[PDB]
Amino acid sequence: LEPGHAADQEQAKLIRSAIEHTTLKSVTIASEIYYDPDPRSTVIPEDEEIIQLHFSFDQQSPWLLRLELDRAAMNDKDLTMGQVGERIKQTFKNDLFVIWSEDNDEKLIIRCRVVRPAEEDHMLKKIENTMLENITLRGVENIERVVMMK
Amino acid sequence: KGRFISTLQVKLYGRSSARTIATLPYIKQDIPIVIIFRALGIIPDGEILEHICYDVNDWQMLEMLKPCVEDGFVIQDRETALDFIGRLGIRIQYAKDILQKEFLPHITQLEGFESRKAFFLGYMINRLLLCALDR
Amino acid sequence: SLMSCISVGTDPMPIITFLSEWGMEPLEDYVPHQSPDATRVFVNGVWHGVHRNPARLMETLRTLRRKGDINPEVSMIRDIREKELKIFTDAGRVYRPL
Amino acid sequence: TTFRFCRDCNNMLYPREDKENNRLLFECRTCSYVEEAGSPLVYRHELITNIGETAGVVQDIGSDPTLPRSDRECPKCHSRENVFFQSQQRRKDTSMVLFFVCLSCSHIFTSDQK
Amino acid sequence: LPHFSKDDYSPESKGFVENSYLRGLTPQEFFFHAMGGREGLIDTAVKTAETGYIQR
Amino acid sequence: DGPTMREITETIAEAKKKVLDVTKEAQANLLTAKHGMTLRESFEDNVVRFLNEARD
Amino acid sequence: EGLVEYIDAEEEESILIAMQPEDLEPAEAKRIRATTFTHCEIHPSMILGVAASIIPFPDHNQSPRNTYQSAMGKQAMGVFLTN
Amino acid sequence: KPMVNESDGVTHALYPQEARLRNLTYSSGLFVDVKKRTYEAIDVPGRELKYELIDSESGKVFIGRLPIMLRSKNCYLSEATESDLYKLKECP
Amino acid sequence: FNMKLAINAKTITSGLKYALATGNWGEQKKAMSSRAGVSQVLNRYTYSS
Amino acid sequence: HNGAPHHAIEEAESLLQFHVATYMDNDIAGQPQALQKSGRPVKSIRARLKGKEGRI
RNA sequence: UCGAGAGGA
DNA sequence: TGCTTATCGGTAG
DNA sequence: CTACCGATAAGCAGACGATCCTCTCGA
Repeated sequence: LEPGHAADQEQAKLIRSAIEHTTLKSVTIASEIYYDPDPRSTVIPEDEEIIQLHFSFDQQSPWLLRLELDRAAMNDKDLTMGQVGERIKQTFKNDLFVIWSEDNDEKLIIRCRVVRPAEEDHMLKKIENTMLENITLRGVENIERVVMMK
Repeated sequence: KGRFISTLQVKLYGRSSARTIATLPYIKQDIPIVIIFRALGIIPDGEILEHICYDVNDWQMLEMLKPCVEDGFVIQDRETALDFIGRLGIRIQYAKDILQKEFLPHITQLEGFESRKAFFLGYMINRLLLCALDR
Repeated sequence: SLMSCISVGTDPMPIITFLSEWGMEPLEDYVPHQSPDATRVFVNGVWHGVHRNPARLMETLRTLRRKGDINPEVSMIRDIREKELKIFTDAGRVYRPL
Repeated sequence: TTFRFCRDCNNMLYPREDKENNRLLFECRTCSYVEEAGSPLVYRHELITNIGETAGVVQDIGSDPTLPRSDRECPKCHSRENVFFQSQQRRKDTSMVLFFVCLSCSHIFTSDQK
Repeated sequence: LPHFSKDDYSPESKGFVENSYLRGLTPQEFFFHAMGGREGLIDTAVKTAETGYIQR
Repeated sequence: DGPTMREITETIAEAKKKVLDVTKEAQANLLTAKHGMTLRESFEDNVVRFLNEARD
Repeated sequence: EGLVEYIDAEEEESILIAMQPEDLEPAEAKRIRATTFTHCEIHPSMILGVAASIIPFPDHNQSPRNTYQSAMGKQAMGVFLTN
Repeated sequence: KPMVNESDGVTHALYPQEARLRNLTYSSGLFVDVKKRTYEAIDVPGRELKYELIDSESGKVFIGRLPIMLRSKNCYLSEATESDLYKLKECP
Repeated sequence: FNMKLAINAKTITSGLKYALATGNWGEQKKAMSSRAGVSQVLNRYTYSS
Repeated sequence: HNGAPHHAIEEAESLLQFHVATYMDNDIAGQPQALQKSGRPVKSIRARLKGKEGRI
């Protein structure tokens, strides 16, 4: 620990989460690929309130990537929908359009679309594995099971 | 007993999303399973999948089975399914002889038993995917 | 061990005939969609046929050894959780009496 | 989640998009066959699984004596004669939650409280 | 063991010896004990070969 | 000694119920779920602890 | 007659054996202690081999002590044959 | 039955104690009923096709000796009882 | 037949003699299937041994 | 010395290159082995003073 | 003498 | 536990 | 834009593995 903190329980919990290596593979329940061409009209009845809220780059894609999330997995390892949404957004921004559900919601999902002005289906699958088994979320790599000690 | 240390190590490749799927004697190369089923006279992809996926209700198997079809989609008819070298001289006859004797020595080693040999191969891939799903 | 004994190997053909005489669909003309709870019957780790209700099949086959028609050396298992039935007349198996 | 195949040639279908009408249509490569999409969903991964935890349950379940038996009662039939088994999903992480199957009713009920 | 039922997570079915050496081990305990013994001599015969190579 | 043998018997008897209540806890999904390690890994650890707790 | 059966290691997977035919039968100091037993064990001493059966009370001894004895019993004097 | 013939003499009735003492191989003789047939075809290159179709040797021809197991089905000891086993210099 | 069979019977009797006395389930060539724990000599110290 | 048949000398020279090399090392390479009939190899100089119970 | 096996603290 | 050898993609000429 | 300078992977065999001591059995 930081020398300043002799034996602080909550300071140790702050470190363990800031060092533990985690990824989208460790939180996502299922990775789904749906077809939806209209950006302002989604087939999913759950993905309805979220749509009008986010609307307030150039040419969208008709290929939607939906990612179901575990309410307990994000809770047990300290995660929010806002921090994940920007973590995917920072790795692309101008390359892809990232939409994410509210943290309060009963169902936690991520809506991802391509932005390149159609043979995208087979190309999207390669992007799926990069999001789960390549993009880092917390701490430093190689790191695994971290534990506090008395 | 016939000794013959004949073994068909059916191997499932890919651990992200490159789920391609077997070794055959006397060939120094791995052969995709879809070509093997087409070389046995089973050309339609649906019939091939009926040999593996017994319960056409469960989708999980078919998802892993989806890429091991396109990998050998160039090969379709039995004429093009048997021509794969194996060795060079002239061969379709060399690989034809392998399927009757060398391939699957148990059950029978005569000739007209393609359906019996393909079902054993169909079950082997089934057992390989059963442990891939951790069932 | 004291009780343990090794298998000498009996001919599989006589048993193959009894199995066909009680219900056995040929592997050359098998139906996957038509047959729901397909019990895959294996002879020495080799697929031969399929039977609909193995409950009465196993009941008939289990007493066939006890009578003496089939050698008690030959083994037979019924895996209800995987819908399979393996029968072994192979040479080298260790068996103990109970 | 289910997949369909061409009637003429029983071969694998490839999804094609109508760039004009804006709708999904599954096409064929062996032949020129086409068909309108039944569901917008194309591919599913499912990392965390709950499936196959109650797998391989033939009505001849009472014949297997290896399985342990329980004195619990069903919610609808209230049957006392029951059999059980642990999570059939043979994974490293999976819990030790019991699954009770009845011999004379064919109903299945969990021991889960979460 | 075939004497135990399926998915039996009890200590007695997973190698626990309740009996004293004076009391006498039951056949169930004695076989699991034999496993704990057999593994012991294997750990001897193997690790002793690596040691002779380590010292040299 | 006579009462000592019975006292040793009751030590293993309470331990069996101690394991039984943890076994019943895991059957109802509700469990400690200790950090890093698996739920099953967490169970075995607490079970073997009770087993040797009575032994020593 | 169908009174006894020969069970292979593979066949042992689908059966349940009752060790004690007295204890494991109705409902219900010496050593410590579903009813669907397909088979019955002849005698628990039958799990031992040759030299192992010559060991007196092997259950009361430590397993490596009997394992040491198992091979040691082979190097004994006595009479092997009368001819 | 195991019998080994010696130099300038009849085929000796080889017994288990005899082989153990004389330092000889306890082998039993094997004889097969061979059928020699010829089997000709009066033909020229094309045509060709069929034969249409065309020796009793000595009384069962020798092929070799197999070492026979003690107390086996084809051994003297399988029939022998305790009373006569002592006269054979064999332990019961 | 029979005249050639005399030399052939010797290769068969000695073929069985070689394997059963040495311990190797292969040809007299050596190093081919050299499994020596096959033709092990019978122990005679104790009856139980 | 005599009527040199060009590609018949190399077929014998390779045998001398083999004989001199197997004398020093008969362990030896990727594919050749060399033996002294009856079926058992020759003990080379490399194998004579080789590690563990061999000269050194 | 070479090579193979068995056994010992 | 090493070594060996092509393929690759990149800065500057 | 091409030629060059080094980057990571493809392909890929090597030789070692307790110390001493007892005895038989061949070919």
